[PDB]
Amino acid sequence: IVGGYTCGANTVPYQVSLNSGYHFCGGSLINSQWVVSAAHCYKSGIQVRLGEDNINVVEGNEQFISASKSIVHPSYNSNTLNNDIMLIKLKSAASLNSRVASISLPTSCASAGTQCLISGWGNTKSSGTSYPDVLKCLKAPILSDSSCKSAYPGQITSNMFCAGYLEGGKDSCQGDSGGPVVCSGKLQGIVSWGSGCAQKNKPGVYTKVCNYVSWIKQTIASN
Ligand SMILES: COc1cc(C(=O)N2C[C@@H](n3cc(C4CC4)nn3)C[C@H]2C(=O)N[C@H]2CCCC[C@@H]2c2ccccc2)ccc1CN
Ligand SMILES: [Ca+2]
Repeated sequence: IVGGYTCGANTVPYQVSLNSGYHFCGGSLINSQWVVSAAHCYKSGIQVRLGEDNINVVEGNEQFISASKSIVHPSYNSNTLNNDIMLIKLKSAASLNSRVASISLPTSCASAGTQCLISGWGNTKSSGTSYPDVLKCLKAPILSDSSCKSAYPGQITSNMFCAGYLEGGKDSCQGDSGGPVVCSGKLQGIVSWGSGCAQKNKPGVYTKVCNYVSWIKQTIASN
């Protein structure tokens, strides 16, 4: 997260860190046994890390649970990042409390102008690299489909939305992908892609979660 703020320990209780020997992606807990992430976060040997603040120190609220199954969206295209969504089943159910909690799925799609919360352990610099240890947050609005399409000609599908600031300076970044975009307590987006970070007219691009609720519910109900 570039130009964000320190969330505060366990203040984003649904935020998970996907670890394969190191943090490589964010995720969102949607029930005690399932995490929602980006399909580009797919890999073998994922350990889901819940209740994290500092991802480099055991602070006492973590739950480390290996993934038993990963389900990439059947229509994910890694070249266009269309349908950039994946489900991860936990080997054991997470113990839910105030610090480790599921995030509700949307009942409807959030509009442009809706204020959301984006969070993650991604790079905090727009030029250069600095990975934070603690969870970073960014309050950002959803951008109109027209401004999103104008920023990224020929790249925005009906399964994507932009959020952030066209003036730049505040964006998600390397390491935040897979993580949440939560608006009014609903998971509306997954950190997906961009062109650099916090650059003018290049806001972050997010997977449009409301388009996947039926697939998520059906998948959970059968796996
Ligand atoms: C460039 O813009 C952004 C970027 C991000 C952001 O985090 N990204 C962009 C994501 N991505 C993947 C792909 C296609 C090729 C499959 N296109 N974009 C991956 C992630 C990232 O680089 N993660 C590093 C951080 C270090 C360890 C390895 C991780 C990693 C690399 C690859 C796959 C998973 C994890 C998130 C938000 C924005 C918006 N500014
Ligand atoms: Ca920790």
